[PDB]
Amino acid sequence: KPSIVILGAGYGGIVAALGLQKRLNYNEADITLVNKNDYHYITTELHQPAAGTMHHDQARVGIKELIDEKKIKFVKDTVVAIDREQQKVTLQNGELHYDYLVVGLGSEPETFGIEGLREHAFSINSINSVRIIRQHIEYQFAKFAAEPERTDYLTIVVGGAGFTGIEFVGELADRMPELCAEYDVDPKLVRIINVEAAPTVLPGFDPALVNYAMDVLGGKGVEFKIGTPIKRCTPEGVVIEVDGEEEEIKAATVVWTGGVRGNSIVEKSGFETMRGRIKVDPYLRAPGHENIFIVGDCALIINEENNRPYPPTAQIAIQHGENVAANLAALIRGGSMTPFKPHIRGTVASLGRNDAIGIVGGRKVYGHAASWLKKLIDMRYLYLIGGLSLVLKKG
Amino acid sequence: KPSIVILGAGYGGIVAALGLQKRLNYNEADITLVNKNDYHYITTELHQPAAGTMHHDQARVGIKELIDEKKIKFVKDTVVAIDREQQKVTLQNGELHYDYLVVGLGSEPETFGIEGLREHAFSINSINSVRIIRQHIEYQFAKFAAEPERTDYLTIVVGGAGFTGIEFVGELADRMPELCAEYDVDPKLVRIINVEAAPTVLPGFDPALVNYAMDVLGGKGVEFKIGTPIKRCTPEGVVIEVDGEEEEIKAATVVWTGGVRGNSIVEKSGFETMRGRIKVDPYLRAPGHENIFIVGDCALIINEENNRPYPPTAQIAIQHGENVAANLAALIRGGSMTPFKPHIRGTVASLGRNDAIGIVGGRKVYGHAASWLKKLIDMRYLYLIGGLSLVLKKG
Ligand SMILES: Cc1cc2nc3c(=O)[nH]c(=O)nc-3n(C[C@H](O)[C@H](O)[C@H](O)COP(=O)(O)OP(=O)(O)OC[C@H]3O[C@@H](n4cnc5c(N)ncnc54)[C@H](O)[C@@H]3O)c2cc1C
Ligand SMILES: Cc1cc2nc3c(=O)[nH]c(=O)nc-3n(C[C@H](O)[C@H](O)[C@H](O)COP(=O)(O)OP(=O)(O)OC[C@H]3O[C@@H](n4cnc5c(N)ncnc54)[C@H](O)[C@@H]3O)c2cc1C
Repeated sequence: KPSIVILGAGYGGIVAALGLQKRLNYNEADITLVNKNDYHYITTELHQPAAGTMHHDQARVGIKELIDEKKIKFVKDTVVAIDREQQKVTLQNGELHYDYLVVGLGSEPETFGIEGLREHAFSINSINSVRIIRQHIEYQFAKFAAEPERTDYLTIVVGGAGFTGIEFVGELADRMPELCAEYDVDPKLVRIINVEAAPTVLPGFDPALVNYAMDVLGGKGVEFKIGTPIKRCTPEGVVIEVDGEEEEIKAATVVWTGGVRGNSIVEKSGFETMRGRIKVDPYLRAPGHENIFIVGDCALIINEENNRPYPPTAQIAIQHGENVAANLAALIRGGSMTPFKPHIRGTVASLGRNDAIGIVGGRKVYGHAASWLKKLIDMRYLYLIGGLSLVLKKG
Repeated sequence: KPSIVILGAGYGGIVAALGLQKRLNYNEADITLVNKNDYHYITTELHQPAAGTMHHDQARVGIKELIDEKKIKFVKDTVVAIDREQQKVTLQNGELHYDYLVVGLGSEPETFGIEGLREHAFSINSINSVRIIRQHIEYQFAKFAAEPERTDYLTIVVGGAGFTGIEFVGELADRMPELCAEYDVDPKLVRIINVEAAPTVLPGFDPALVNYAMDVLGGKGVEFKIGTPIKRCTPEGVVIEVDGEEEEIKAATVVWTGGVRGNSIVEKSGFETMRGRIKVDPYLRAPGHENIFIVGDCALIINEENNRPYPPTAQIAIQHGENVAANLAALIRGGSMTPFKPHIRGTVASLGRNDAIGIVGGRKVYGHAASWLKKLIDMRYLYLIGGLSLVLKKG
């Protein structure tokens, strides 16, 4: 009986696990799934609870509730390192030995050594961290009525106007009315400032969408500062460079959405990595190891359409999962492996709960329609992992 | 009658014991403290009596004087082994059974298998042993006037230019003028030689301090031999490797400060150890034993923030103590445990009685100032274990 160890119950790991579970049956292999928490979180929805537009329990689901415990042994613990030579994974409260290893430990923030950013800005990357953001923001608003001079309490800076930054400010902007009512704040004093170093918002995207987004978000009070890098970050706010000169923004809340890297454990375990990620072979294995598969944000894959990396996304992470599960079953039953074939469909960026932009099936989409697509597309994933029960449970 | 046994009345054990004492009331548990001597010694001060710069009684205090006998039963005896299966500790003059076990048996010298080092060099590691070093040194100086050819009587070799080695040579150097006057010795003949295998003095420290230290100590007659390992040790001195030549140093006194390891009783009792130490779980317990806590130099903890182990220090040992005491009180009361968090502040290395280097509150410090900080910092611990009575009793 071979031992399969899956590190990380995120998009990659969970999907890998649930695949193995459908593809094998009892006693074909040992399958141990390791996650730091006993829940799996819908990472792509985390911007909502961060802003408080959706309760966090809707963006997580219990792992035991998803799996067949006869088929998969679930371990709640925190990975510390990987010994490749000895095929041991060292946990915080024990060790595990594997024949096959699947690594899906996701991303960590990248602050590019920008001063203070690490210590003094928040990140949207877990359930814990979004509850902290959400409550931090509400606390600032509560403090305001008693110190109406401190408009900095009402100023929220979001670093990076990429996909995540936009989604987050959109959620913030929807929420402001309710928030201002709860705490007797004059809406006109609130400042949501999205600060991007590059010359445009959503650098890399179709300008038609960018402009539509800027228009909607500007229409709800979002200010954009473009071509504007963050020189440093403090408990009081950020310092930016405008026209080669330092200007301060006083902001009681600063959130960084400006960059991610491969979970650092991969590098520290001695794999060769680019920006913390592994450039995998065509079956998603780590170079040098015919028995180690890397999934999700830990994996780097070059796109053949251009010659640029594929970006780290849930969409591709899910696909990594399905592939590794199929290919591992093959390995186990002396079947054959199929190399990985990313089929990247389109994505939609939400703009608050009622509006959205995206390119689906080659075609641009907006507003109520775009919103529904995203929701539908996202429901596909729930269905994938928990069937109708789950799709309904998000009811 | 939950039986708590604490093995070793050093920084970890004593502080654990005095915590339990404050946190529990009568008959909540049996607390037995075991130590080989009926005194507890201030290990961090032992370099002074070793050189004779401070009487040894100032670096020890009676255990009974510190504890409440109604709360804690003190046993003077010597641990021989631990039976995990039986939950029995074998003493030299009896046995003890435990429900909970706290291990704080401190360090033993690490000689890295170097020939003779164990049998022919001294260690600064107890009150007994510093008295022996001190009286050994004085005896050599007394012998000299009657055999002026034997300048080896005036040669003292200190192995290791780490924290301890530097502190010791600094003490030796302060003391030399008095020692030469007592025994009619020509100062210019005295040789204090600090021999380090690594390529620098104080490897791991800020060079600004290193250089300042080398300057002060060189100014007082300390010679440094760096990148120079000790090939062997004999009653007549040490053999070292210079370039590739084995070169002898004739020295009537040799002291090893070059390395420590976890007390050997831990390994021989069958716990898995790295360098004699246990890699404890987040509540300081030995992996596989939910009822055994390890403290002080027996415990190994990795610095997530450099991925290298924390060094074995009194500072962290004290903190282990407090945590184990809190957590045990919890366990006794069916409560829940708080995991451990090292808060490592800064340390000062003395350089004789009137000079010192260190980093405190992020900032470097030297001379008279540095000296006072260390003295104050060290009084905090006395206060911690014996209040103002003690701080005064050392005054
Ligand atoms: C706000 C936001 C919106 C996004 N929206 C989209 C989108 O709309 N479409 C899209 O394609 N992508 C989107 N993404 C990106 C997508 O979320 C990620 O690429 C995807 O989550 C990567 O999946 P993963 O399984 O590699 O890692 P993650 O989803 O990050 O999962 C990692 C898992 O491992 C666990 N873990 C990590 N380290 C340890 C450790 N040391 N020990 C034990 N457990 C550990 C974590 O708890 C977690 O369960 C978004 C990201 C964010 C932040
Ligand atoms: C010269 C010197 C200077 C130092 N300076 C500093 C400093 O400035 N700052 C700092 O943080 N650290 C310093 N240290 C380190 C510090 O001394 C140790 O980290 C610390 O003593 C460890 O505490 P502990 O209680 O684990 O062990 P110890 O202090 O070694 O106490 C162990 C106890 O166990 C007893 N014992 C051992 N074996 C047995 C047995 N078999 N039976 C019964 N009893 C036993 C001993 O009597 C002793 O009471 C210094 C050490 C030295 C030698």
